[PDB]
Amino acid sequence: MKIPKRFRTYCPFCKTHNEVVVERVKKGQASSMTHIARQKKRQEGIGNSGKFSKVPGGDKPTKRIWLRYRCTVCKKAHQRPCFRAKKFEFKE
Amino acid sequence: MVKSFYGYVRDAWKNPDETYVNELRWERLQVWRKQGSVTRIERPTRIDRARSLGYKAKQGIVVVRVNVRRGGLGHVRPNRGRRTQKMGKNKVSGGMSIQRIAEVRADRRYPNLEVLNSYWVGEDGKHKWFEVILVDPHHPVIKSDKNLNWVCDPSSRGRATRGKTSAGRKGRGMATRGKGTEKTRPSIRAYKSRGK
RNA sequence: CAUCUCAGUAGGAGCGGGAAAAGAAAUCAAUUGAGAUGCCGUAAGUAACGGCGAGUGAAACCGGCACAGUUCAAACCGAA
RNA sequence: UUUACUGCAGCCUGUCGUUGGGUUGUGGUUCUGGAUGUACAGUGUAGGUAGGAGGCAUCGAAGCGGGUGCGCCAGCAUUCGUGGAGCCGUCCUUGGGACACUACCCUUCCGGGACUACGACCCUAACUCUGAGAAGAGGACCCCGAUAGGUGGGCAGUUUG
Ligand SMILES: [Mg+2]
Ligand SMILES: [Mg+2]
Ligand SMILES: [Mg+2]
Ligand SMILES: [Mg+2]
Ligand SMILES: [Mg+2]
Ligand SMILES: [Mg+2]
Ligand SMILES: [Mg+2]
Ligand SMILES: [Zn+2]
Repeated sequence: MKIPKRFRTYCPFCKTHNEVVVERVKKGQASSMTHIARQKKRQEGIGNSGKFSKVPGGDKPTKRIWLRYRCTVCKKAHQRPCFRAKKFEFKE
Repeated sequence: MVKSFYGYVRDAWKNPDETYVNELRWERLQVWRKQGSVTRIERPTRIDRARSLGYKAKQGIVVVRVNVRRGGLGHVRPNRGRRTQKMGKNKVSGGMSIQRIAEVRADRRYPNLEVLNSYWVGEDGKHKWFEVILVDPHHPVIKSDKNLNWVCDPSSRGRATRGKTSAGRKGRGMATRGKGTEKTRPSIRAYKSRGK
């Protein structure tokens, strides 16, 4: 499973066909100031705590490949529905 | 500045750790530890605070040092089956402050007088000390008085065990007005105790 | 079913009168105003909370009943 | 009942309070004696840097010592002297930085004195035990209040379609 580093595809902002650069979308780290974290602080007391003592869930046999297509003119990225592959070479 | 000596005493007790009062604390703590739970003392330890809280030099007015432990409400683990939220009791401090406990013990010791106010006078690693001002309502000097005859009334009995003192009203959530006091006035019981 | 709900309920300890509790803004408002407290009506099953599930859940403005404001500490005199 | 899910007592340990006085090893904090600042040296020591330079000087300025701040035992300071001129640099040692007094405000030097936090040791007056008491034995440790992490079928509520 390869895919070119660059190719020519419609840019939804420029509304024209021109080169794009493909890259990998890396999952960030959850911050501590969102309201879920504040709720987790407010709900920690004595004993059980509901959602925040849930065991972590399982996983699926193969995840999707999450990619971001960034234009080379306006530098504005856009995302597309992603396929599912095990080994993903990124064939420039 | 033309200033009374009550002001100087007030300043001296403003920051105890950085004046001559620290040495006096060192001497006094030993004598206080040797004493009992409740003790009658002739003069208040801090004159300015007592005069501010309504102390006068007359018959029928008594002042007492009470002794109360530190820490929260010492609570027992439930014997039978709780639900894991009511099962824990080690971190559950009380809902009653320590001044209130002190004044209630003083009231329990003196069955004929009535509590007026109290104030903080010292503390160490095991104990805290307060002084409680008590007034006798059946003494003629109090009866003749115009600023104290309100205590000779049939609604002032048990004034400390019904949360009518200043610390009691602090603990009832009625030290202020407005936002936050929706369920604390005119009483805790009136709203099914959802305030406090 | 564990947070939640049942519910500050049932129950317990203390105090206490013909009533008790509260009570004279370090308040509520919004551009500019009102002027102690209590109780009834409404706001309203709204805002808010919540395995955002089941459920829980106000206040202010406004209309009434009844109306009431004051006393110490200190600065000045020093036993009057 | 247990190495089922979630918790709670008990116990082990860090930190804060109770909690004081000294011995020193720690590090800056904080403070002096010199701009200490110096390789293409120097008549000069980049008196940081710098009005890319002009005031000092028998009315005090030099080469040298174990070497005086310090460094390249050179030499700006005048210090203990020593000869009895280093002057600025528009002779810039034509510069890493090129340099002159009212400025060193600042590489630094660092009795590091000073409050602080750590590891160890000593003392008694808090505190603890024993005794009717004198007193004796320990001692800022332990116990205690709070908080953080662990172990925990000792115990509780449930699930096991
Ligand atoms: Mg007792
Ligand atoms: Mg009343
Ligand atoms: Mg009775
Ligand atoms: Mg009142
Ligand atoms: Mg409720
Ligand atoms: Mg079991
Ligand atoms: Mg059940
Ligand atoms: Zn584009």
